[PDB]
Amino acid sequence: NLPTAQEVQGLMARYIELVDVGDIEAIVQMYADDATVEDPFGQPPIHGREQIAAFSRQGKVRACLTGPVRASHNGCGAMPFRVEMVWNGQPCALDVIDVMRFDEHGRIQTMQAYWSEVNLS
Amino acid sequence: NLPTAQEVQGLMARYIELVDVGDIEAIVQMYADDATVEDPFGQPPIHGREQIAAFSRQGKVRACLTGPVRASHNGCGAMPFRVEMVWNGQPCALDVIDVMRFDEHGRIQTMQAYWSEVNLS
Repeated sequence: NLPTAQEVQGLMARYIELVDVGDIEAIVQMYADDATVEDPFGQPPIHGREQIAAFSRQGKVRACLTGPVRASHNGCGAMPFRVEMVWNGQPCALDVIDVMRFDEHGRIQTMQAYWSEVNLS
Repeated sequence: NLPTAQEVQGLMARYIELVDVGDIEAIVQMYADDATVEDPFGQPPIHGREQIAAFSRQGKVRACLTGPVRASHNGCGAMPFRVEMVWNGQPCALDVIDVMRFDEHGRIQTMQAYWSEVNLS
């Protein structure tokens, strides 16, 4: 576990903070070297920092926290946020919620994004 | 899985319609007899429609959805909601995030809630 509920909220808030300013470098540093990521949740996961840096690098998108971050007592958290993009010259929003679990060193050991087309406005 | 993206949205937003009113018997009917519930996430789990029945009644109270349900394609969902109450003569909100998987029959086969004091206002 390690990170306290109040810490999770801190970490998770920042993660959406780096995603906005587009700091591919910093995000990947919050992840564990052997962290996993299913996004859209369900889909096969991309494990490890390089693969996690490939997707992150691969996909003018702005991120926003639409609600408080829900932190648990065992190092987990979940936050509501929304990504504004542009469907090829067609400004579209995406509502997402990320469910992260941190390790004893305060690193995202796993992340799962919940979203689909029904969340695309 | 089974319930499509749109289906799952409704079933989830349906669940919050029942908590707000207070219908415990309809609530305990979405859950499959074998379902389990981790609430708050990080706690030992509660197995059986039976025990969830005891827990439901266990907790004046109105749950409002705070934003879209994030729905996947493998019969899963995630939603942000607030739960107003008055803890010991002092009103107080609770911002929670529930994640639930539905089996083929559209019954909540598994559920986990994300909250803690850091989300009580």
